[PDB]
Amino acid sequence: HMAVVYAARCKFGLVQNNRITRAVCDLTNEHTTKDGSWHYVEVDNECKYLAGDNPRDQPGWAVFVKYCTYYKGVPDA
Amino acid sequence: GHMAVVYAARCKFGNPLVQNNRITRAVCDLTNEHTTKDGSWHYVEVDNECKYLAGDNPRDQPGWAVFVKYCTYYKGVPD
Ligand SMILES: [Zn+2]
Ligand SMILES: [Zn+2]
Repeated sequence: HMAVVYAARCKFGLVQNNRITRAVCDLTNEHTTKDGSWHYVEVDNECKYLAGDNPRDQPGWAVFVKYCTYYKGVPDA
Repeated sequence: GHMAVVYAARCKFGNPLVQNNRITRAVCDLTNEHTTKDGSWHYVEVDNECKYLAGDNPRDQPGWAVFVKYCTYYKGVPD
């Protein structure tokens, strides 16, 4: 059922801010069930999450959006 | 009964971020269509509110996730 990798980005300026994106990724990981999603990977600077054909159907998407917009970022799925 | 609080679900745009009434109404309608009917997700013209009926943890519920899906697909900021 969740066989697609997506990168959630928290953008400013609009380009990803790696520090805010990592923080949001970590906060999302801690505030969602542990399913493999919401692990920030340094090599390609991606907050990776796992989903189906629509990334925004993942339950963590709204959590990511809450933290990203709290810090005045624009979330991109 | 068990969902006794009214929340306004907003999809915001601009600087400063303010509700866009048309996108909010569209998202409210799409959310209504894609959730089970429980009284939520009716857009009220007199106060320009997409009214969401919930309890104490409105943002943990499945309907809010659907609102968030549509709002962010159109590049809004939900609440
Ligand atoms: Zn800040
Ligand atoms: Zn658009």
